[PDB]
Amino acid sequence: HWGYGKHNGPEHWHKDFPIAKGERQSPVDIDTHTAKYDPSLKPLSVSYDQATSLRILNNGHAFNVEFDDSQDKAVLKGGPLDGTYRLIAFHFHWGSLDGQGSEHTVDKKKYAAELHLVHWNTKYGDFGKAVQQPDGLAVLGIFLKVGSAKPGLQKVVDVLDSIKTKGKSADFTNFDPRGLLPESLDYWTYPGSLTTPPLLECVTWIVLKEPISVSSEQVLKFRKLNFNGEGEPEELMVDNWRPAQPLKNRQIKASFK
Ligand SMILES: [Hg+2]
Ligand SMILES: [Zn+2]
Repeated sequence: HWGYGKHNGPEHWHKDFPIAKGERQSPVDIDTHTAKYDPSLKPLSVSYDQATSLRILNNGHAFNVEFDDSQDKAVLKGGPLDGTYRLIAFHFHWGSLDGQGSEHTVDKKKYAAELHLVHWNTKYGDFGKAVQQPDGLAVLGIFLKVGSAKPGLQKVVDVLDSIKTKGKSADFTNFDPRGLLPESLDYWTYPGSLTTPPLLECVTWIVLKEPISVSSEQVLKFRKLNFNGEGEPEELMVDNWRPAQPLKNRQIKASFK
């Protein structure tokens, strides 16, 4: 099926998912000089204090840390959002080298990686129905730059060995996602889509201005994961990011000046 290789990469996705050439595709380049400062944008409210992580899984294109979303345990609200959005999972996109890896770019600048915390609008009952609505999802995007180590990320880094190949999973409880947030919650927001097939256009993107730094050693661990399943030729999981898409008729708003 789809992937990030020469023969099944982002350029080929449109054949199986025509929406790839849609009107509100992600990611996009964030031009800081044309972004519109919107003073009506309220601050973000991140309530992750009762978060309950369950397991981590290598799905062939990234690794997913899944959470229990049967109750308002870890929620996002405020900002450009109407209603409460529940955290269901998070994953990253990274590169083969420190100079690439993020999906969104800021004034064309690429970061080493990008964290996506996926949430769904509780008004819709479950994730499956949320993806049928234009305001069904809210994804918090956080940039990662190489520098000092992020203590709160080591727990994830350490378990990667047990889920090296596609299909493997491991129990991953008591992980606190608050350890992955930057100091400031200033952000840019725009209407977009999931960046991997089915590329559904139900996402309200909230990209934080301030990146978090991780050590070279931490990011190196990501690059040791495999795309392939066990007993198959080794294909390192690197460059699992989609290039910027045309903004078309959309305006990116900023919560800061
Ligand atoms: Hg949708
Ligand atoms: Zn993503």
